[PDB]
Amino acid sequence: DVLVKWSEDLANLPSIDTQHKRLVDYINDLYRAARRRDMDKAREVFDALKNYAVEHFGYEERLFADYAYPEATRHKEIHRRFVETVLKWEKQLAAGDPEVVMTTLRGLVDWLVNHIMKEDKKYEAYLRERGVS
Ligand SMILES: [Ca+2]
Ligand SMILES: [Cl-]
Repeated sequence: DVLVKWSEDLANLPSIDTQHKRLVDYINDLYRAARRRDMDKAREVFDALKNYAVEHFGYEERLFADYAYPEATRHKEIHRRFVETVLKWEKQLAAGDPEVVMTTLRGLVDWLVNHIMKEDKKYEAYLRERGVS
């Protein structure tokens, strides 16, 4: 059913919430496909999750650029490394079974929750103060 439930703990800027909430929906879509043992759906969902994550990162990075956020550089490198990691995980799915999918999801969750609560939260005050929403 649901692997990760959204919490007010993850809240940030309103437009950022809609995106993180979407990433969470993808994690839940992927988990469900694993529960069903449907590896084709899993690979499909994973691909879209990855792609969306990349666009989400780009949106955040555009905000960093537009509002001259002092930590744009480091945050960008953080996003950059996760993408490589995701691309790596992606390969494990070709021959993987529902089991490997569960390991991946736990990895995805592990990274996503930590990143949102620890990394993305750093930019909230800074951007709200400059009228971003
Ligand atoms: Ca590389
Ligand atoms: Cl994120």
